[PDB]
Amino acid sequence: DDLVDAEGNLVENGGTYYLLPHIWAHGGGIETAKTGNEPCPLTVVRSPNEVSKGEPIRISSQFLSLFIPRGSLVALGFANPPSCAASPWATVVDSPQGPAVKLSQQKLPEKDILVFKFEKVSHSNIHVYKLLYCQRDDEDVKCDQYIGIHRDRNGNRRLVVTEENPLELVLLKAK
Repeated sequence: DDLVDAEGNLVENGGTYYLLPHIWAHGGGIETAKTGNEPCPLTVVRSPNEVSKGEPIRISSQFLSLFIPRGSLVALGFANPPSCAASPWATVVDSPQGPAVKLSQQKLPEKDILVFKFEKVSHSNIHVYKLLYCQRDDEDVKCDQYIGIHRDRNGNRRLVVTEENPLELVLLKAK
């Protein structure tokens, strides 16, 4: 069983998608914001605008195949990343508030990038996924945490590792 997009078509490996909430009242798509003493927008957030599709995100499987098997590790890359980032890849990095999804000004190894999995949320006609964060040690993988939303002091809806508001997403093909 492969990953399926919001329109019912298989997700294409390396293709670009908007990551939208299943419940549109939860906000819009995925984007970036500058927080703390960041020099540029490195914090990955969900748009507070329910009409916004956010940024196109490239979803790249650990496997060199046309589609994405459901248990595949994936990397999430901004199609149009902020110019200050060293690469387009969003990863989990420690923040002063705890592990959070961010872009980086450092080039990261594959073991820090291929760290996500989409987990199908049991039924609904439209394919809805939670976003797992996976530990890696050599060949071993443990996906025991989720990505969810933490609203900061300034009202940014940050993507963080947490059990608070676990994301449930639909994947809409960008064009």
